[PDB]
Amino acid sequence: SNTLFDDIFQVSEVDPGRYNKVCRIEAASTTQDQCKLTLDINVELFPVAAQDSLTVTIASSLTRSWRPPQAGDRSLADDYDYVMYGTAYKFEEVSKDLIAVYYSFGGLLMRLEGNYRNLNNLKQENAYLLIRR
Amino acid sequence: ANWPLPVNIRRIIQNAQQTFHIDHTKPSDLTIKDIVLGVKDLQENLLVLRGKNEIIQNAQRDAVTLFCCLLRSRLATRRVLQEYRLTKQAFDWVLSNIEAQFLRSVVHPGEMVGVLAAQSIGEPATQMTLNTFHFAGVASKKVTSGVPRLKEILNVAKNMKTPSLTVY
Amino acid sequence: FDMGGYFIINGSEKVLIAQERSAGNIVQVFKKAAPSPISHVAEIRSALE
Amino acid sequence: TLSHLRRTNTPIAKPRQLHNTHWGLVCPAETPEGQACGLVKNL
Amino acid sequence: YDRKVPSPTGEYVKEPEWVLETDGVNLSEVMTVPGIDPTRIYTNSFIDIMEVLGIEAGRAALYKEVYNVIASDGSYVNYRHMALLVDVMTTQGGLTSVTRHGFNRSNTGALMRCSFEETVEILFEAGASAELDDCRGVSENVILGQMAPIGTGAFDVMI
Amino acid sequence: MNAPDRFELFLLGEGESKLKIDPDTKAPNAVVITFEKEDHTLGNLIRAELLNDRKVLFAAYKVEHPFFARFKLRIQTTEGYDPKDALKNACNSIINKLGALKTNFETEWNLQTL
Amino acid sequence: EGLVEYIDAEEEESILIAMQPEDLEPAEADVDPAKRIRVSHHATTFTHCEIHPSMILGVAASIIPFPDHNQSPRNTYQSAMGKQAMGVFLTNYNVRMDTMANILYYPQKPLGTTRAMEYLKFRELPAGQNAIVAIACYSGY
Amino acid sequence: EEGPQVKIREASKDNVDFILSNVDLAMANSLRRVMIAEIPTLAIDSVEVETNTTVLADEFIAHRLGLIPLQSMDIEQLEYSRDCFCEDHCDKCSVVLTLQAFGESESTTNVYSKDLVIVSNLMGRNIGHPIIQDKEGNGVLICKLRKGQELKLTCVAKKGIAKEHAKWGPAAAIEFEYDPWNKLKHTDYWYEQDSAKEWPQSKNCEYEDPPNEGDPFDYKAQADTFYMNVESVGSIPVDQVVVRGIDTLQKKVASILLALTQM
Amino acid sequence: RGNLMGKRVDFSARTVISGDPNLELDQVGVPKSIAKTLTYPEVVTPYNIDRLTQLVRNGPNEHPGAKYVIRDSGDRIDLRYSKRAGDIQLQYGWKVERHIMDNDPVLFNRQPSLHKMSMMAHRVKVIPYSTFRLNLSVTSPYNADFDGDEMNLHVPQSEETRAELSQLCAVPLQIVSPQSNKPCMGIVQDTLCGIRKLTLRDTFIELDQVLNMLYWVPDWDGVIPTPAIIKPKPLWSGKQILSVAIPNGIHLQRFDEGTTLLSPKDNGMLIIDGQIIFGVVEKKTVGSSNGGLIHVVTREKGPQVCAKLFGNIQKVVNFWLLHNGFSTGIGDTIADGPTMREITETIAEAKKKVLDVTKEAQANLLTAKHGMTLRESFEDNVVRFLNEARDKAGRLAEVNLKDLNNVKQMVMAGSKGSFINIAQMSACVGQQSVEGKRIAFGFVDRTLPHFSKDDYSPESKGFVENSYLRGLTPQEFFFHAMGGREGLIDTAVKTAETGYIQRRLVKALEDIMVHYDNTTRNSLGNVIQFIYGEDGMDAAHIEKQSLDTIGGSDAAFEK
Amino acid sequence: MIVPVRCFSCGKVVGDKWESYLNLLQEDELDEGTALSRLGLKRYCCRRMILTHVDLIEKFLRYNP
Amino acid sequence: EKAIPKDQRATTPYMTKYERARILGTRALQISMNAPVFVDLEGETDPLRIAMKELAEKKIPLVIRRYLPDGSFEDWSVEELIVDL
Amino acid sequence: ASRHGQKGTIGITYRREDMPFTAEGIVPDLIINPHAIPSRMTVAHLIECLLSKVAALSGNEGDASPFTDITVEGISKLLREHGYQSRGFEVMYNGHTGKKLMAQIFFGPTYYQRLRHMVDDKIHARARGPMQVLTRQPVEGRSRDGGLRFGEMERDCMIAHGAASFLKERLMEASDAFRVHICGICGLMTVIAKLN
RNA sequence: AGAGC
DNA sequence: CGATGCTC
Ligand SMILES: [Mg+2]
Ligand SMILES: [Zn+2]
Ligand SMILES: [Zn+2]
Ligand SMILES: [Zn+2]
Repeated sequence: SNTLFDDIFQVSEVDPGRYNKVCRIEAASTTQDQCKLTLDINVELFPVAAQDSLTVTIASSLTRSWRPPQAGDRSLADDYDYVMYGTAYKFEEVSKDLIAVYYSFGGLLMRLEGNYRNLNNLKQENAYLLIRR
Repeated sequence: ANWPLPVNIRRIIQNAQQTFHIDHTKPSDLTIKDIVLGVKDLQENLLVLRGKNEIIQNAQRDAVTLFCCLLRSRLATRRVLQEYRLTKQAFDWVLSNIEAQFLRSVVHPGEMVGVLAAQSIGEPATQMTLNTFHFAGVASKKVTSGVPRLKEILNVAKNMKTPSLTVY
Repeated sequence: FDMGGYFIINGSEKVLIAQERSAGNIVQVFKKAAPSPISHVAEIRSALE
Repeated sequence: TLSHLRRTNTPIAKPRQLHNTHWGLVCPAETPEGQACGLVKNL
Repeated sequence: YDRKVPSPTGEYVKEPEWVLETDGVNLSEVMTVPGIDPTRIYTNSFIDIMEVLGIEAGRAALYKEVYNVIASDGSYVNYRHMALLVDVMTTQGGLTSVTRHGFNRSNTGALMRCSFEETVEILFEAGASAELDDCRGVSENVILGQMAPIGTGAFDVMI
Repeated sequence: MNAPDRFELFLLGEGESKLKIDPDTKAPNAVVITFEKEDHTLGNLIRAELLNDRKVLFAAYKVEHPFFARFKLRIQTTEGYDPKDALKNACNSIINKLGALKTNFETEWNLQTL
Repeated sequence: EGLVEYIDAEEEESILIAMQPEDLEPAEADVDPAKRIRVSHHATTFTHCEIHPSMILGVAASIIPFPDHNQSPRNTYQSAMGKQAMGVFLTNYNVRMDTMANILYYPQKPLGTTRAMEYLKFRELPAGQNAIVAIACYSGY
Repeated sequence: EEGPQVKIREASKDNVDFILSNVDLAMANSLRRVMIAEIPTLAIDSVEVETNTTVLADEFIAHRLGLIPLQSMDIEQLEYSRDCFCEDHCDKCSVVLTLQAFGESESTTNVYSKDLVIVSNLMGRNIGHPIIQDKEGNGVLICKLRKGQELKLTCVAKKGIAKEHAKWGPAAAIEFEYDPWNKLKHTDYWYEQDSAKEWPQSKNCEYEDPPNEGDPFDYKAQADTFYMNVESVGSIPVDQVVVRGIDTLQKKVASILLALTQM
Repeated sequence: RGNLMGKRVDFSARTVISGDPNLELDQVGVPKSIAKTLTYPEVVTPYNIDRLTQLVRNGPNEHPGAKYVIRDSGDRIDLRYSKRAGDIQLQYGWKVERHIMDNDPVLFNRQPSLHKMSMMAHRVKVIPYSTFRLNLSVTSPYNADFDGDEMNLHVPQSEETRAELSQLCAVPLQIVSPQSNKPCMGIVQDTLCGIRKLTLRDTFIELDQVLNMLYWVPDWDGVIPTPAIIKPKPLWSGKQILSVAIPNGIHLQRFDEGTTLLSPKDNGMLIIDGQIIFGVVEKKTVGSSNGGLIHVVTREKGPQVCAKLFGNIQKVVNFWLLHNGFSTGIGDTIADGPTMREITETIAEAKKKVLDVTKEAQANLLTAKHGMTLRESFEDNVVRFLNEARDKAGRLAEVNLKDLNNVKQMVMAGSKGSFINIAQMSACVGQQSVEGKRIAFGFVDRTLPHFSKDDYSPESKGFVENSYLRGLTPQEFFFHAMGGREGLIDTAVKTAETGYIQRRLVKALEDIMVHYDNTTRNSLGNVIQFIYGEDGMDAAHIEKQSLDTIGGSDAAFEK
Repeated sequence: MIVPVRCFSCGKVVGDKWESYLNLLQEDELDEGTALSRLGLKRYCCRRMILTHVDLIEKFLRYNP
Repeated sequence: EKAIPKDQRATTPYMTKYERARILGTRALQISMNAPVFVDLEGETDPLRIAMKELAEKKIPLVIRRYLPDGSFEDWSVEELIVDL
Repeated sequence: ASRHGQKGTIGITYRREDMPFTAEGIVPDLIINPHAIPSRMTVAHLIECLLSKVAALSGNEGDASPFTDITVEGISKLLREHGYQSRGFEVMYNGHTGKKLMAQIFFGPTYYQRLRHMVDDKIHARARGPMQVLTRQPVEGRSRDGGLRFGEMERDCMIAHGAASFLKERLMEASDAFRVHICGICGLMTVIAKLN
C-alpha cells in the first residue's frame, strides 16, 4: 500500500554457489516458528553474515518510466539499507494451511513460506522488497 | 509421450491465463456441460478434408485421431478446473484458437513435397561424419552404418555387408 | 638462392614430377574372393632393367 | 618452389593411406585435400 | 537389451531381456524355431522382410532402416520426408531402387527420365515405341521454358 | 575498389548538415540528434557530460554502423527544460573543463626541466 | 668413415632404430611434469639411431611452429596454404618476366622458428609478418 | 585553476609522463583519441617521379616518403589545400621538397631524409624541415643506391590528420592506465592460484593507496585519476601534442555549439 | 544437365562474404559497384516518374541512378554513351533499367544448394567495400563461414517474380524449417557466448550502460524499466535488459537438471510476458532448438517479428560484450598441478590393466566369449581400457577448469567446443585408429622400426598418452598423422558419395506434390499418399508435444 | 628491403635506427635485446620491427645494373 | 465441360500461399503497367503494396482455376477465398 | 592465415583509436575470435604467440622446433621475468570509452601470412552481356564477363519453394529464350520463317 | 588440365 | 553405366 508483509528473520545459511557478487540466504522468522525465507542478496553492496537479524518488508508503492533518484527533495518508503523490485511468479500451497510465494528480482529469487500472506501477496508485476539492519 | 503434433495446446492455455488475468483464488464460472460438450464440439469441427461422403468422412476422422487424443488428455474437466483454472471466457477463446491454428497448420495444395523430402534427407546425409561407427569397440556390434549403409538401402543392395537377424 | 632441378622449355620452367610405380621382379601372393575357383595366386611382374 | 621440386604422383589396395613404411621417407602431413589426397606425396 | 514395459501398477518400467544378434540371414526358417517370439523377429535385410512378410512390412522395415542411418549420426529428420521416400520405393508392389535401374525405368515422361542418367539411350527407346510425353512433369517444363505445375503454377489465374 | 574516401570520415558532403534534430515519437520532451562526420570522441564525451545534469532524464549515443561516421544522440529532459538547452550546457561545461586543463598543463610544463 | 649409412624401407625391416642418441641409450638407476611422457627403452639391441625425428617432415610441414602440439589435419591444412602465401620467391624478381608475381613489401623472419628453416632459407626469403595479435570478442566483426 | 589537474612526472623532448586528476574517464579517453587521430601535421601527400633506376618501386619509395616526419610547428599558418583558393597547390597550402640522388661511388650510397631539400617559399614559418633525431644527423633511410643508380623526384607536403592517413600522426604510443589496484573492480582477473601473485604490479601503484583487505566494496566510486605517457614522433613537440589535443577537442565541441546557432 | 536443367544466367553477381552484426536477418550487404552493375526494369507510371527521371539524370556512375531507358519500340538508350543521355524526358509505358536499390528482393545463394534454405530472398542494403555482407544468424542454412567463401546473388526481372521471392522465399518465412520441424537459424558465436555471460546472476549493469543498451534496441518503447536493485545505487540485472529485446506475450518454461522453480543453479528457463524470470540464456533457449525462444516467437508473433528479434538480441549482447570483452589463451589449456598428477596416474593404471590382460592372454588363461577370437576379445578389452583412460583423464581435467576458464565458458554457452576438445588439449589425446582398429603392423610384426617385433603395448599401437599442451612424441605424432589421413580420405569420399545420393533422391521425387484433394501424387497422377505425411499437416507447423494419457501409473492417471 | 619507416603498430619512427642497430651488434659487440633497448625501442611492437627485419635490398643491389 | 458447379465444390475455402503470391504478383504487374486501382491509395506507390491493400479490402477481380488430378476444375474468386495465413 | 590451418578474411578495418589497447599503449594489428580456438585444437598457435612475445622482448629467436624439451612453463617463467603475466594475458582498455575491459586479452606477436586471391580479384557481376555461339547462353568467366551458374541443384531449391515464375524467368528472360515456328500438322521446326 | 570453400 | 558443387 504502504506495507504488504513485515517480519524480523534469523539467518540460517549464506551460500555463494560459484558466484562472487551474489549469495543465497536461508532464514526463518523470529516470531512465527513455521515462517521461512529463501532469498538471493547482492553481498557486494549488502553483505550478510551467518546468524544475523534482518527486517524483511514487502511493499507495493515507494510505475511508468524510471526517473533517476534526484536528491532534490525526493523521499520514498526507504529507511532501509537494501531495496529490490520484482515480479510474482508462483503461488503454490504446501499442505492445507501452509502456502509459498515466488518472486524474481531480475533473476534474484525469493521464496516466502507461511499462511498469513492472505489478503496481501497477490498476482502482481509489482512488489518491492526492503531490508534494514 | 512426446511426439511432433500441430497446435501447441500448452502455449494456448498460457496465453489465455495471461490475456484474461486468471487467479487460482476465485471459483470458475464453467459447467461440466460447458467443458465436456465444449471439447466434444471442438473435435467435430477440426478440418483437413472438407468432403461430406463416407470415404473422405472416414479419412478425415483418421487424420485427427492422434490430435484429438492430445486434445482430450489436455482438456479434461479435472485439468480445465483444477490445473488451468479457466473461465468460460478463457475457455471459449482457447477452443476458437485451437480450431483456427489447426486449419493454419494444414499443408497447402501446391507444396512440392517430393523435392522437400529429397533435400530433407539429402542435406543431413552430407553432414554425416565417419563410416566407422561408435560401435567399433566391440566385435559383436559391427553393423554397416552411415553413408555406406544409406547407399546399400537406396540401391536396394541384394548382397549387403552386414546381414543380421534380431531374435526375441 | 635458386636450387635448380628444373628445365627451361620455350622459356617455361618445367618440373618432372616423381612417378610412383610398383617395383618389378617381386614375387607376391594374394588370396582370391569367395566365388573364385582359385584360392590363392602367386605373381611376378618380370621386367628387363 | 622447393616443395614442388620434392613432389610425388601415384597413378590409378590402400594407396591414399599413410603407411607405416612412409616413416622418414614421405611427409606424414603434406598431401592435397580431396581427389589427390594420398596419391600426391612429398619427400 | 533394455525394454520399456508397463508395470502391474501402470508406470512404464525398464525390464531387460535376452536377445539374439546374428551374422547372416534366413528369416523364414528362424521364425518357425520354437522358443522365439515370431511377432518380434527383425532383420536389417528389408528385402528378406518383404519376401517373407509382405510389401507393407517391407515398407515399415525400409523406413526403420532409413530412420536408423539418420539417427545413428545424431541427426533428426521429420517422419513425413523419409515416409514419402519409402512409400515411393514401395508403391510399385516391390522394392524400387533409387538408381537408373529402379525409378528411371518407370512409366514417367520420356524427357523427365533422360534428365537423370542413360540420357541418349532413354530418348532412343522413346523414339522406338513413339512415346507421348505428358509435359505434366517438372523436368519437361524446365526443358520447354514454361511455367511448370509447381506451387504457383499448379492452378490457372483468370479474370 | 568500393572503398569510400577517407575524407568522408571528417568532411561533410554537400547536402549533409552537422546536426539533425528529430523530435522523438516514443517519449515526451525527448529528442534525437544525428551528428554527421563525428564518432566516439564526441559521442561518449557529450553523453557522459549530459548525465552530470540533474534535469537530464535520459542520454544515450550509438554508432549504428562502423562504415559511416554519423552517430545518434537521444536526450530526454524534465518538463520546462529543452533538450537542446541541455546539449548547449553540456558543451559549454566541456569547453570550460578543457580550458582549465590547457592552462593547468601549461603551468606544470613551464615548471619542468628537460 | 662409416659413421652414417643409407637405409631404404626394405632394409628398415631388419634394423632397430633409437629415436634420440643420448636419451635412447645411456644407463639406468624427480621429473618435470611440464615435459611430455616418453616410453624409456625396453628394446636395447640398436643397430642405428635417427639423425633427428623432425626430419620425418618435408619442406611445407617444416615451416610449422610446434606441429607436435597440433591436431594432425591442421598441420595438413597449413601445408596446402603455405604455397598460397606471398613473400620473396627469388632475389631476381625485378629481372624475371613471369605470369603473375606477388611480392611482400616488408617481409619479416618469424620470431618463432624451426631448426629445419635454416636449410629451407626461410629467414632469408620469408613469406609473412609478425603481427601483434589479440584473440578477442571486439565489435563482433 | 578550476576543474581538471595535471602533475608531470617525466618530461623530455620526446615524452611526457603525467597524472591527469579531477577528470571524467570520457574526457581522458576523448583526449587520448584526439592526440592519436585529429591533430593536423604536415606530410608528403604527392610524389612526382622524374627518375627511378633504383632497386625499389616508384610507389614503394613514394609510400616511405609520406612516412618521413616533417616540421609541423607552424602548421596552423598553413591552409588545407581543399580550403585554398589556388589551382591544386601553392605556398599558402603546401611545402615542396626535392630528392635528387645518384650513386657515384663503387660502394653503396644511402639516401636519407636529410637529403630532401625545401624548394617552396616557407614565408618565415617553422614548417617542412625533415625531422632529424639521429645521432649522426641523417634521420630515416629512404633508400640505397648502387654504382650508377639514380633517383630524381618532387614532393608536395600537405596539412592533414591521422583519421585520413596514419602518416599525419603527431603521436606514437600513449600509455594509459587508471585504478592500478582494481579498487573500482573494472576488470576481473584471470587466475590459476592467486591473481595477486600471478599479475605483475603496475608502476602506478606507488601513486595510490592499497584497497586494504578488511574493507567493503566502494560502489559509488568512479575513475578520476589517469596515468599517461604521450610520445611524440617529432613533427610537433610533446607539450604541443597534448595542448593541441586539448585545443582540437575544444574546437570540435565549439563547432557543435555553433551548429545549434545555425538552426 | 548443363544447358536445360541448369545454365549460366544474366542478373547474377558473385563475391567473398563477410559477417555484419549491424545488418538485419533478412538483409544482404551489396557492394555499391555490384548495385551499379545489376539492374531492374521499372515501367514509368505517375507513381514513380519523379524518382525515375532523377535516377536517369544520375546515370550509370552515381549510385541511385540507371543505365538504359527502353521506349515503346523496344530500343534501349545506353545512358553511359548517347548524346541525349542528359536530355531524356520520360514517357509512361517506357521501362527504366534502374540500379539495384535498398529493400529490393534478391535471391541469395551458397553452393552446394542442398536445401530450399540455401536459396533465400534478402532485402538489399547497398554498402561500400567489395564483399557481400550478411547477418550472422543466416550463416547456418547457407552452411557459410567467412574464411574465403563466395555467394551468388540473382535479381528478379518481373513484378510477379519479385512477389515470389518476398512472399515465399524470404528469410523470415524460412526461420522454422519443415525439414526437422524446428527453427533452422539461431543465436551463434559472440552473441551466444556473450548472452550467457550477460545473463548470469552476478552480471549487473549501471545506468550509463543500461541507457546505451536500451537505446540500441530500435523497437524500444522509451520506458526505462525499474532496476532489480534500489539499495546503495540502482543496479539492473543482465536478464532485465535482455528482456527488453523479447516482445510482450512471450511465455517459455523448461526445467533442466536440478531446476526447481527456485532454480538454485540458475538452470532451466522461465519467461513470462517476455520477462526472463530465471535461468541462464544459452543454446537450449537462444539456439536453433526445437522448443526454443526462436521457435515460440515465430509461432506467437510471426516471422517478421522473429526476424527482428535476432537483430535486437544481437545489438544488445554484441554491445555489452564489446565493453566486457572475451579472450582465450594458452592458460585456458593449463590444468592444475595436482590434476595432472591424477591424469598421469589414471593413464598408468590403464597401461597396467592392459599389461595384465596381455600377460593373461600370453599365459593362455584368457577365455573368449562365444562369437569372438581370443585376440578379437583381447583387442576389444585393451581398447575399452584405453578409451576409459582418456575419458577419465578428460573428466579429471574438465572438473578442474574454473568458471572463469574461457574454453569452459565457450562449452557452457554452447558457442564452441565439447568435452573431447578439453580432454585432448589438456589431459590426453588418446588412442588412434585406422580402419576401426589400433595401428597395424605395417613393417613385419611391428608398427615402426623403433619397436621390437610382436609388441601390442598401448604406445606401440598408437595410444597418444600426451595432450596437445604437453606435446606428442615422434611415434605418437606419426600415429596421429595416420588417423588424420584416414579422416581426410573419408571427408573427400563422403562429400562425393552424398552428392550423388542427393541428386538421385531429388530426381526420384521431383514431381511429388500435394494436390487439391489433400493427396500426394506424381506427374502420372499416381497416388503416393492419400493424406500427406498421414495427417495432411505442414511440417513447419508441427512440434513435439506430450500425450498426457499414455504415461504414468494407473493411480496417477485416475488422480 | 629497407627498414620500414615507423613501427606498423604504434608509429614510432624506426627508419633512422637500422645502421645504428648494425653498429651496436658488430662494432660495440652487444646482443640484439640490449642493442634494441639502447636504441630506445621499449615496447615489443617496436622491437619486432627491426629484430625481424630482413634487409633484402643488399642482395638486390648486388645485381649488376 | 469438364468443370464442377459452384455447389459441390470440395476444395479449401482458404487461399493457398501459392495462390496469394501469384495473385499479388499478377495484380502488381497490372498496377505497374498503369492499370486502374480499385482501392483508395494512402501515399501508396509500390505496385505490390497497393495489390496487398486491394487483397486486404477484397477488391481484386480475379478467379483461381483449381485443377483436380482427373483434369476437372473448381473456379474460386479472390473475393470468396479466406485469407487467414 | 596463421601458420596453423587458421584461414580467415578481413571483416572490417579499425584505426588505432577505435582498437582496444594495452596500458603501454600497444595495440593489435589483428583481432582473431576466441571461437576459432576450442574445436580446432590448434594449441601450437597459442604456444607460438607466448614464445614470440618472449622472443620480441628478449631479442632472441624463439625455438618453435617440434620434438624438443621446450615447455609452456619454460616460456611462461621467462615471460613473467619480463614483467608480464606468464600466460600471455594483458589488461586491455576499450578504444571507444577508455574503460578497462572486464576480461583480459591473450595478446602478443604471431606470424601471419598474406594469401593470394583477394576480393577485387574475385568480384563479378553481370546484368546481360556476351552469349556463347552454339547454346546462345551466357559466357563462362569473370574475365570474359560471364553468367553465373544457376545449376540443377539451384533449380531444385526453386521447385521446393514453389516459385514457378522465377524458375521460368531464370531459364528464359535471363539466359536463353527463343521464338520458333511450329507446324500444326507434323509438329516440327520445319516452318520457313518469312517474317514481314 | 591447375586451384579455393 | 554412374562418379559432390563452384571457379582462372
Ligand atoms: Mg568455408
Ligand atoms: Zn593553395
Ligand atoms: Zn611500436
Ligand atoms: Zn509440317
